Amino acid sequence: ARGPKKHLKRVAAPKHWMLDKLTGVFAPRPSTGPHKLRECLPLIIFLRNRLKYALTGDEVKKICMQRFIKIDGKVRTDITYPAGFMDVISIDKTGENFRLIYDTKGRFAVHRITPEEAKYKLCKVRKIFVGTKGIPHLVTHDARTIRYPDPLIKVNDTIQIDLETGKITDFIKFDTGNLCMVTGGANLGRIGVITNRERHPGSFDVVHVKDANGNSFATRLSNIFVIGKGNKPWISLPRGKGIRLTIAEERDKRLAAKQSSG
Amino acid sequence: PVARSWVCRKTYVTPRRPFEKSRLDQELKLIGEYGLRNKREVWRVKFTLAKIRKAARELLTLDEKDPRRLFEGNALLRRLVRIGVLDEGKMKLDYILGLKIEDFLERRLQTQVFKLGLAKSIHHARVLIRQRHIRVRKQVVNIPSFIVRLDSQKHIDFSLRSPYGGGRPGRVKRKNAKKG
Amino acid sequence: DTVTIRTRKFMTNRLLQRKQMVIDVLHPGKATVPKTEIREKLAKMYKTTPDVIFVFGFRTHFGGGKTTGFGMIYDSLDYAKKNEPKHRLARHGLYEKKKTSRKQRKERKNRMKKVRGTAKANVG
RNA sequence: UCUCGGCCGAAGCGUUUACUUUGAAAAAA
RNA sequence: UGGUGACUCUAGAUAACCUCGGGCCGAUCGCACGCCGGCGGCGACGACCCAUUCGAACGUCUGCCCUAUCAACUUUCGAUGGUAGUCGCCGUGCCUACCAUGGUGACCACGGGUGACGGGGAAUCAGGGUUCGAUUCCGGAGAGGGAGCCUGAGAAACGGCUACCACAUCCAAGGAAGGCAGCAGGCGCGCAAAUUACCCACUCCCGACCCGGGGAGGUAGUGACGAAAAAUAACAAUACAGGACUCUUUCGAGGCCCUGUAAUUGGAAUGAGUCCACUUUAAAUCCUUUAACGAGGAUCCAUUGGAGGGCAAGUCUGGUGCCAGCAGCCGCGGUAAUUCCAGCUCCAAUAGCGUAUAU
RNA sequence: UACCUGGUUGAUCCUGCCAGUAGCAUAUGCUUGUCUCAAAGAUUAAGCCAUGCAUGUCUAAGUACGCACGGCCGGUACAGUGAAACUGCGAAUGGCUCAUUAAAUCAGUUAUGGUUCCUUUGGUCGCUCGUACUUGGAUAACUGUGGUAAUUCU
Repeated sequence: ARGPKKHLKRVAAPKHWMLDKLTGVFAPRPSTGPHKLRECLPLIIFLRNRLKYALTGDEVKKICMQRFIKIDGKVRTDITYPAGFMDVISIDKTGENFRLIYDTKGRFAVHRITPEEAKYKLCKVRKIFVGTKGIPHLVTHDARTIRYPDPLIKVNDTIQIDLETGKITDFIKFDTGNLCMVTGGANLGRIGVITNRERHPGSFDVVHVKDANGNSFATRLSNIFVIGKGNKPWISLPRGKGIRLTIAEERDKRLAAKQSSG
Repeated sequence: PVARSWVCRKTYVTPRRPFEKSRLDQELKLIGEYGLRNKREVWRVKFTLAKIRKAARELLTLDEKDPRRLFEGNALLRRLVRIGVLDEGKMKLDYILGLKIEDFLERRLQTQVFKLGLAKSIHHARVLIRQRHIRVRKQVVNIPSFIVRLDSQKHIDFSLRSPYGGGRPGRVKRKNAKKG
Repeated sequence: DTVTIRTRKFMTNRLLQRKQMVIDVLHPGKATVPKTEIREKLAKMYKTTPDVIFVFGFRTHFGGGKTTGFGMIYDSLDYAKKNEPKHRLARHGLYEKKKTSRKQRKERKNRMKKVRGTAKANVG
């Protein structure tokens, strides 16, 4: 191929989009943006497939071009705009806010948040560097550069960002015992307390996490996102609290619900 | 590139030996008792039972306290119980291999229509089903191979529009009465 | 009487100035209910006017029991003309498509490609 | 753990592979 | 200052340079308007530079078919390495100059062949395996065959250009224009494969764009590639034989006992079909739904193979007479042929079945 | 379902292959009522192509002096739609095909601390000590004259 590619085949689309096969040949090729192609939800998928506010891409385009959608406090009219982890979607016309938080199955669950929590987000800093007359700069997962960060912030820490101003209001250090959530791999969507971090120089450091119920798992360092200090998350969590249920437990819960169903 | 799907699966297998007296006699006996159109229906039910048995053997080769064995075996047993093929108490993977094609041919809509006092004969049952005289719960079922579930057994009425259940005279009766 | 309407799913959808729903119509012994009849029954049911009611995609289940489709109730006819597909408006008579086929348009465009300036306006 | 060790206060290869078991990472169809 | 496992990293300070082929530091556009000349809110567009996204390009480790009637290969015209440079977006024999003589090989190098694009995968399969993968997803490559370029962020682009080769089109003979391995369609090749249809309504993509375009795609047409479901009848009373808890001398009867040439007799049931109205959908169609008509030889008429064995089903009848033919194999046919040609009968699958070939 | 059967002999037991047997994929013959899904010029010729279409694009926000229309009425800087043209962007995506191609492509793995990166997103953008109440020249479109048998030539 010459130059970039602009299409995304439907089967080649990320599985967590929960797209079906017979609707079309193509999937919404996410626009370039703060989040990677495979770790993002396009605005069209969220507005049509998840919220059912629209039936086609035409109605999604109408909704977006009426300027009703604000991702991280700013209006976006791109139907394929990539909204990613921790992004805050605000629809003031319907007066509702969502935070893109991974389901325990690895999918962006529709998670409604209160308007007060909609004013801030959490960002994991990706890199820190001194530049241009000694000003410290910090780059997070949302690809936003913040100058003059707190000197106590390091890589893999997670800052709290005020969406209106874009400034850091607090931060959490990457330390053992802090709450964390997995943003990639097999354990994607799981929430637990960091227990230890085995370092492999020249390679990927492995972080061990322990579930609230006591199920221990492991992940790479790049797939860990610190969520709160201790066992107190700084954000609201989905209906599942990050606990992965084994298929036996899922079946048992579903059968118990059917026993008391109406 | 097309939005179409191509996953299509053949539902039967032809026997290895085409002309053996024992197999031919048994297949024709099954067709006779259950009023099936041809041999492919027997082969289809045999393929269904064979796939079920293969799954049961696979699961039985695993450890008793194996999460995959437990989950898949419970799913298979519940499925076989729900269609009434297995007894409610015979819920072990060993009782799967003890099943026969009779247990599956007994659950067809043809057999259930014939055995619920809805049809005079099993061929009458097939002719009734294929002519939209039979309904299950609320849906007018028309396919005689419909494998009715256990909770679906108690609701097999005679439709609400069929001459036998809905009271509207059919074409023949209407034409005959209109000249009398 | 013999034809009933019940809207299973229902959302207020303030974003497109409409309420959308799935219509289940019960017509136990009749043909598929015409869209106009479903529209007027919906208008009576939701205390509005029939001109802002847009129904589509009515599939009748096997055996003749019920038909299932989709319906929209716009807040006004202006919002209806603003947020509806052109063909759904053309069903109500509120839109008129072009009177030329794709072949004519494509051939005219490719003929225009061969001329320059205002002469492009003088092609067939 | 060896610079001894955060309610009595940490060894978790401080001589190697195969093998075996585990974990991570690994498109969809 | 900060960071990495690790820098000749980032940042800071010096002493200078700064390509007319500057390299940045806005002479741009819309909307709404408010204070004492000025001050301003919300945007759009643009511009270095750093991140980010989308990638691209290059390297690492491990893994591809058959061939020795291919055993030595590379090293003149870079072959392996080192030094310096050139070029390049950068690492690099990528290319030079100088130096060293290296590098690969039975653990199969090198050469040849491939009806070889690779993979995810497909068929078959007890456990192993064998074979296939042009083909809708990923990666690669190409646009008749080579080569060279322009623009741009990205192309060695071909629905861009330049040239040569092979074809080919128009010409007033001076010149000019080409590239369907895009969608249709045509010729040719062959055993072998569909419409010169409708639409951007869906899925997405592109653009200055809520508005335009898209043979990408969708929808129809041809379609026994293949796969799923599935009609071609069901019931009853009768002439008949058949069958049974009973006694009987063979009947009676068994009809919530059951078979059949029954082209008997009946009423029921119904969809194949033709027409309606919807429904479907950009218009259509097709299903689905509602009507009207529509079955007794229910003529609304099921076929393809076979009947010696293997292997299911006739050494019945007529004809032929080692002929014509059947026969995958064994064999049949030479004047009573179970085997050919036909009639009848049967049986295997059944809207499917036979044959050829590959596996 | 982890299977065999016929054929060398006067007869037997073997080795052994031939033939049978069941899928599968192409072709082909006969036949064909319903309905759903669905492949389809790959194999030989990456052979040759008539014709038509397949890539274009404007918002309130680059340039409006085409009366082509046209207003609240006028001696009105530009009312407003607005073809054309200049400008910007895209045309390097998609689609097709499998001829090349044998550690080459490709797959898993890892690296770029050895590079480039339109676009999106965030940051930076009076950090420079030396007509601005806005500079200049064109060129389209438009008018007008032409050449050529001939073209999206000019």
